[PDB]
Amino acid sequence: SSYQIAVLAGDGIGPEVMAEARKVLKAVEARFGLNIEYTEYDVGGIAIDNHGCPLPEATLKGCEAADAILFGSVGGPKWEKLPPNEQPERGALLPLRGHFELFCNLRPAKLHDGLEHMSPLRSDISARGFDVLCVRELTGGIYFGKPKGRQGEGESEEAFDTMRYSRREISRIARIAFEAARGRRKKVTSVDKANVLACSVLWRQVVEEVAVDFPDVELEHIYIDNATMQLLRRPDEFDVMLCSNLFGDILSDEIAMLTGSMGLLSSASMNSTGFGLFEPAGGSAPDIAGKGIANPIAQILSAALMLRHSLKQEEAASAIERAVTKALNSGYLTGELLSSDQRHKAKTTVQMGDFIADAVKAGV
Amino acid sequence: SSYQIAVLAGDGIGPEVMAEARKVLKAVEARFGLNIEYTEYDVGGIAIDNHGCPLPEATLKGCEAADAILFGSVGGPKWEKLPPNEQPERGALLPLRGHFELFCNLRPAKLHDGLEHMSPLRSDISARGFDVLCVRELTGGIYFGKPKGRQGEGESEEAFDTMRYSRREISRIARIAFEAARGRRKKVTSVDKANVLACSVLWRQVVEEVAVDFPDVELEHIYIDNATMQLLRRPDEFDVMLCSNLFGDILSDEIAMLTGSMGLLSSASMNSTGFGLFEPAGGSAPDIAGKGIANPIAQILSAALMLRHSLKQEEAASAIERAVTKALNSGYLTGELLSSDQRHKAKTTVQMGDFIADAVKAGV
Ligand SMILES: CC(C)[C@H](C(=O)O)[C@@H](O)C(=O)O
Ligand SMILES: CC(C)[C@H](C(=O)O)[C@@H](O)C(=O)O
Ligand SMILES: [Ca+2]
Ligand SMILES: [Ca+2]
Ligand SMILES: [Cl-]
Ligand SMILES: [Cl-]
Repeated sequence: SSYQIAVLAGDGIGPEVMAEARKVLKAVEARFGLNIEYTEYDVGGIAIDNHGCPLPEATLKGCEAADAILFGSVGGPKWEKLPPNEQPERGALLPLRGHFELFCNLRPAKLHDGLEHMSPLRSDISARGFDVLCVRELTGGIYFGKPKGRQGEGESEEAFDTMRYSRREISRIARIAFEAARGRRKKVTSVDKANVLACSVLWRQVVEEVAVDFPDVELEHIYIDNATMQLLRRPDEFDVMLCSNLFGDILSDEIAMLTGSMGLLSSASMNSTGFGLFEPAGGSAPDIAGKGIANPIAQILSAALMLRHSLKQEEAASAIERAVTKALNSGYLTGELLSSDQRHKAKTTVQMGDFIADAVKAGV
Repeated sequence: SSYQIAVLAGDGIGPEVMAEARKVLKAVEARFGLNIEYTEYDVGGIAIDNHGCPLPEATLKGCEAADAILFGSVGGPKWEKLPPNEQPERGALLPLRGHFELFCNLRPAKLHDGLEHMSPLRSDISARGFDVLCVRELTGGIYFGKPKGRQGEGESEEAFDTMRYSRREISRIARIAFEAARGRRKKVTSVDKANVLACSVLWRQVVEEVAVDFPDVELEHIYIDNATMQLLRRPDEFDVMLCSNLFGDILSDEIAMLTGSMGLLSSASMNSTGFGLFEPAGGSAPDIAGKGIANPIAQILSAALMLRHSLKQEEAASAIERAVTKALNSGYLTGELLSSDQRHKAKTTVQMGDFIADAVKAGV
């Protein structure tokens, strides 16, 4: 029946790429007969300007009344001299994850055929391609562990954060990783620092416990310092990477940057009900905002992840994905995906959204 | 007068590259009139085989009686199924750092002229070159913070580690970073996660306090997830990177792997007295051990760092560095530094050590 989406476009290019995601969604709604209602709420920088804080009470409550959050990007110059701890990005994202128990972050990243040369990797390495799904635990570990704070003064003033994980928190993120590997290349690489951290000793232990239910999936463990090196040499050997909160933050962004094409990358953060927050992997790109230059594909693929994971509409989600593939192989590329001698073939944000939506309309 | 070095060659290629470092040191001792006595002690894997643990009491005591530790590499297949927490590398390295208060880790990494093509970076990026010094805080933060451990059972069993930093611990590592920038390109990039961690809020605060004493050095702050991406796009823009224990672990290894030439990279871990532990950046490479293939240059440059930082012998240290430069630009390269169509020009470990030592002898 009727789905309700909270739309939180945020700052920078958020609103302009959101417009294209909505246009594509409208074509999907028509093609598949879905009834989806959308309400927009302020978040991030615009919420600080309009309401005094990055996550107003009204926005939080509109997310509670929704089936999913279609989220843009938050932050920029204007607020980047507030304390790092009252800044819009951490002030929007961390309480949304904590409040809705969005323990699971999925970040699919691949080198697209024909775009290998944009990876900052050496040509013989990018030619091999890669397709790496990062599964990051999002509501535990050092981000929300207590005690957190500071005590004392002067030279002996100290600050502390506590990384904490229970077996239950580890096993539920690990099962997601194994379940995902099962449908891909059947390998989970679990990433920890078990030679140093008590949380990582438990992590590796519990991942090995969960593994018994997946005898068809290969499991390997790697230290985070070694994983950050190995992704530079053989990223084609990884399938699913399984990580705790802080190691996942670092590793998923390293992998994204390895694609050289962040404008194509989206992100799902979900709870066990399948309520989630769907966002592009990259930032608010405030210098390009309002110019029709931003690549909307990341925000469009966010909507496809939303349709799949929160709304259980697998066909709708894959239609959008294929409309994106069709754009990428039919010469519909924005300026950041072109070598600068070809930068004159660039499509605008609106041209991309129009093409993608017409492709869904035409039955792609 | 007479210096005393504890030699802890460890496992794998440790002993064979150590032999070359000692040969080079002998030439430096003759050229500069230094009296250096060396005693060897077991550490790591060989210590587990010979003494039941990775850091025997006799080894610890021989390090206490020395002016510096010239350290090889620990670990390998044979011990890699003990608990990650009784393994040789963490079992040797963490108690040595804690016992001697080796708070400062320096890892100099550069792309050497002529070896750019070995970097896993895209050719236009490696052509630009880079020279990045990582300064990592080594005895604080989450590695040695308490409470650390676990409690409970079953699903609610939990583990915890505590990241802790005081202003005094931050200011002494930061002054090292600023002092080092002052002699290089005069920029410190401090790396934290101040949007999430109480330790990082204090970190960034205190680094800004220390900065007042260095008005000639530029200071910028970057989040660790952003630093791991940016090193892939503009590593030539960084000079000194300043990091806490866990972020430094990750970032220094990412930078090392970016050079594509780990066999050239060394590491200094020092206390405030200038006692230190000097080691190659890479591992024990157990599959190549005993074959004369390993590149000894990392271990030779460890000895130069030892001469400079612990023994206050700047001239001796720079003679070794220049002997290494001469090798690299005179066709003296080991097999891993050659493109495989040139792998027939490879020098052995002994040929490299002989060349480098003769270069010091000849007055390089
Ligand atoms: C804004 C910050 C708290 C956040 C994180 O650390 O999770 C961001 O880096 C991300 O990856 O979503
Ligand atoms: C062995 C391990 C504890 C160690 C570290 O985390 O410091 C190693 O990764 C290093 O960089 O020296
Ligand atoms: Ca991040
Ligand atoms: Ca390391
Ligand atoms: Cl964590
Ligand atoms: Cl730390």
